[PDB]
Amino acid sequence: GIAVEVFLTLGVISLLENILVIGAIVKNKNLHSPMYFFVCSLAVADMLVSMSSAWETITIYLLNNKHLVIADAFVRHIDNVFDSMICISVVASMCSLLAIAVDRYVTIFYALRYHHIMTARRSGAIIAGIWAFCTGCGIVFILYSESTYVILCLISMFFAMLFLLVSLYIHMFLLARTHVKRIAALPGATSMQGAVTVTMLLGVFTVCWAPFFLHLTLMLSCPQNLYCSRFMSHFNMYLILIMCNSVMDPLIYAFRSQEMRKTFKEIICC
Amino acid sequence: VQLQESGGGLVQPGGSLRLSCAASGFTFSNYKMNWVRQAPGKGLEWVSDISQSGASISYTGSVKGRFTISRDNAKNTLYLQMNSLKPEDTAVYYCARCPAPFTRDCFDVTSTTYAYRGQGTQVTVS
Amino acid sequence: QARKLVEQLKMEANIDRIKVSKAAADLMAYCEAHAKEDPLLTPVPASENPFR
Amino acid sequence: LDPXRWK
Amino acid sequence: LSAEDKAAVERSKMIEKQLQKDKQVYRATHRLLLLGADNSGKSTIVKQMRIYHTSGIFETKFQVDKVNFHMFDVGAQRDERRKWIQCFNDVTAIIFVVDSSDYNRLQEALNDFKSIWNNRWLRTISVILFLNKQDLLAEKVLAGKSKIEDYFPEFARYTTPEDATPEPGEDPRVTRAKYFIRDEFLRISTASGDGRHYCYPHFTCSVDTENARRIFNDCRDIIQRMHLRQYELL
Amino acid sequence: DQLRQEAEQLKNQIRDARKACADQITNNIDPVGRIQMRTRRTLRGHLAKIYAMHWGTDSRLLVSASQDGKLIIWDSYTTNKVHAIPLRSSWVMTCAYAPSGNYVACGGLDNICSIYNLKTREGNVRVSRELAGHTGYLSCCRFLDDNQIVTSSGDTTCALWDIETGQQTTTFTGHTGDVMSLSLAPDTRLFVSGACDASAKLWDVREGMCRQTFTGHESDINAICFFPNGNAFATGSDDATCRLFDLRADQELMTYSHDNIICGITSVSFSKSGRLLLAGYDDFNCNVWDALKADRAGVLAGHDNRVSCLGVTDDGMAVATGSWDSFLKIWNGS
Ligand SMILES: [Ca+2]
Repeated sequence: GIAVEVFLTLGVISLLENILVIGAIVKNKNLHSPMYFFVCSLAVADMLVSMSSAWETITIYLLNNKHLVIADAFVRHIDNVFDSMICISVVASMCSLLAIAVDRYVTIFYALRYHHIMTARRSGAIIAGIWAFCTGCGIVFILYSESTYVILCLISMFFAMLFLLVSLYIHMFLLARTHVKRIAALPGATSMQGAVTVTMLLGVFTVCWAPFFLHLTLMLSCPQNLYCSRFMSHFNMYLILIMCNSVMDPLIYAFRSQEMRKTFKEIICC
Repeated sequence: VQLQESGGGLVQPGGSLRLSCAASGFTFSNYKMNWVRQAPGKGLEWVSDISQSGASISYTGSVKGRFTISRDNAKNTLYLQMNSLKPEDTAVYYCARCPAPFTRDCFDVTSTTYAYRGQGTQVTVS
Repeated sequence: QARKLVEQLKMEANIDRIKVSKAAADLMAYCEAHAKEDPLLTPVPASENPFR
Repeated sequence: LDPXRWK
Repeated sequence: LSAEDKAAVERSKMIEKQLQKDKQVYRATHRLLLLGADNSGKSTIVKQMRIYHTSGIFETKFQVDKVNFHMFDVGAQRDERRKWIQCFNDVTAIIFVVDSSDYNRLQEALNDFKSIWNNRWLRTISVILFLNKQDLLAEKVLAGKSKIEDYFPEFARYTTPEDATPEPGEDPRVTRAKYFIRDEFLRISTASGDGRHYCYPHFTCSVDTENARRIFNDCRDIIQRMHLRQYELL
Repeated sequence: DQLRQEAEQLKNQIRDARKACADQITNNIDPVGRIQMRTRRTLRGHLAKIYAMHWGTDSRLLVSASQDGKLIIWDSYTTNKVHAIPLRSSWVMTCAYAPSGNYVACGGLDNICSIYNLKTREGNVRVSRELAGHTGYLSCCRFLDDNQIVTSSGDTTCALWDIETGQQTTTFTGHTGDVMSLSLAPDTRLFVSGACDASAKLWDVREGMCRQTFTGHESDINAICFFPNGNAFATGSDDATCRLFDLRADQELMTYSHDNIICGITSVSFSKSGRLLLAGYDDFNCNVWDALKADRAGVLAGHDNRVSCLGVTDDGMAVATGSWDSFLKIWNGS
């Protein structure tokens, strides 16, 4: 295509890191806390998003061009399969991300009772339940498209999950501020690090699929409007941002803790 | 390992003294060093402290400003210059190393027995 | 404690001492012998190595 | 066979 | 495949089941290293929260809000401690008791805290402090004898800190001396490391209750600060 | 003064005699070459830092001690956990495996040495004898036989006991600092103990007095072991060095250290041939040294924390290694 590579390089880029984020969870022994299991589930769902979207794009480029011929009835079914994989992957990515946020919030606010609340077996159970529910949703959402209820659910999920991802990190940052105001009042001795961290985590999750879900909710709010139509006309780069998240999330979750970096450099040695 | 402390004697109040401690059997430069004194009828109390290469210097409160401490790692000899004495300074003075090199804390210099400490020099104030 | 230290030191000093070269030769000889049997200086084939 | 869904 | 190997794997499986059951209870308990001096009331501190329920170590298992702390006081050991304190590399906190109402041997209490703070195997370990026997300090400064400036020359040019919160009906000179003593240890604490560990000073008397909640809360803060720092959120 | 003068004169005479008989530019001995060491098994199940581990006599069983308060008998062949004894105090610092395999001894900060009979097979393992009598922490317990243990302590004294009666038999009181490790000689009659003061002393369990005194270190001695023949022993000290003392020369022969290495040595062991001195270090990885040529021979990396335990087998096939990472690692040569 004229700019087909924008759906490919990003996907290929997801190869170079989302595999490693998985590999770094099953190669270091002490990275078997619930949080890093949720990180691995996130990486799996991000790889699925990238691959499924890239393969749909390659199929579309082939069919609409003159490189392949195929019956339309089978095209509709391969379309539904690609779409269902994408939707499964997207909902799993969002659920894994919220699971990381909830694990951190519980680890801090229930700091002493944490091990009597969450073990690695319970984390495996949560991952299994998340992926089961996400596969079910990614099947139902595309076996029934074109229904305002399905888009309504796919928007309510993002809204009610952005709200929670924001609020957990706001409470975490306000606690860290109550701590830095106590460290500062020490004889012989800033929230900028916390503010930039909360900003990056809450903004990567927004600059990547606030636009796609805003497009979805505009398609059901003001489709007979030019203001909203000029917005919806950029669904191409909305998909591009959807893919860019699967590049950003490893950098802002698994490329920052020093243990992950250590096992990553151990991997790169080999 | 043997630390030999020189000097010592009886001096009228307000006098001066030089306490030279010679250390053998180890690289003197890598070890934080201390002066610990024991007064009659009392346990050993730490007095002065110098880091590996004179980077940091410290004293107990009753000694700040008066007495001074320096190193001679080239000569392998540590020095304490004594001036403006007080009747409470009549005690035995020990130059204490501390257990491990390259270390910013030192354990058990004040202990009843230390694995390698000087015999001590008696200083008396009239 | 002084008398005990003195008597221990005096029965320590009188101990006969063999040459340093003799001890070095002893260590060298015992290292040269018993060497081929050492499984880590010379690794053994994996058939007879319970740790594979 | 259109890109993504609900376009 | 064999019967003896079958039984071997069978009891190994049973043993690993027991080991996981033990891991659950081990990682949910918090181990405290209690330290102090002969004049510092470690014994009275131990036997005041004992209600929460030749040998070379004593273990007090106490429970505050079902967190199950195990505090390991050290008895019947030699005066040296450069070697057996490394066993407490992985403790939640070191509870350090001081008797800051003597002014003579307060200095090696300071060097003792400085040694605990500056030691590897304890660089990540937060030290709680209980400046014990505050009534002794109050009665020693109220009587007007044994002035601190005799033993600490910088107490003259020291002023009560702004953050200080004196209890009502309490003399200003006693709280000035108290906070000067506290700030000496705090000056040692906020001088080494980089956010890896923090000192948590308190003022305790001999008959002070609610002393266990202090280890509880400062352990909560230690764990929270460690997590917040690993999430790059602090 | 007179006693001090006599002691100084005796020390001067000893030093003069030792330096008089000091007769190494020797290319005859070949280098060992780079040692290839690969982890074959990694033993998992301990909950906290491994701080003590002792190999079995059959070279297949081993005992490991961990600060979670656990003594685990492992089968190093099939990685199966043979036994799991919960200790009475969790601050174990040493463990013993009786040369008959019938008993395991363990001790720690509780100043006592507990004995467990492995071969009962009625209920489970039980405590046979709690040998008390030390006033400091136990650093190294070892079995002479099924009824005699030698025991190091943090009260500066070693002690030879009798498990059946429950009381000490001999006491060894020549050390001034805390004793951190003792090694039984192959002849199983005299043992060598190293202390926090930079000294290591022999002890004959029959009489109970020092035979030799060994100095040359500059800080604490954390670990000691015998050369395969009862004619030498190596100490690993807290000033980041190892030293080899030979009894016949009664002096120093070889010191093992590097400008790179800055951390102390936590464990020392010898391979079956005595050519490979294995030393665990504070900077998280083991190092194998060549005993003869006094050079580097290899590294054992793979431990995330400080290496506490290092034991070669009786037949020399395996090299276990515990660490504060809570994992034991069986190593081997390819
Ligand atoms: Ca589609």
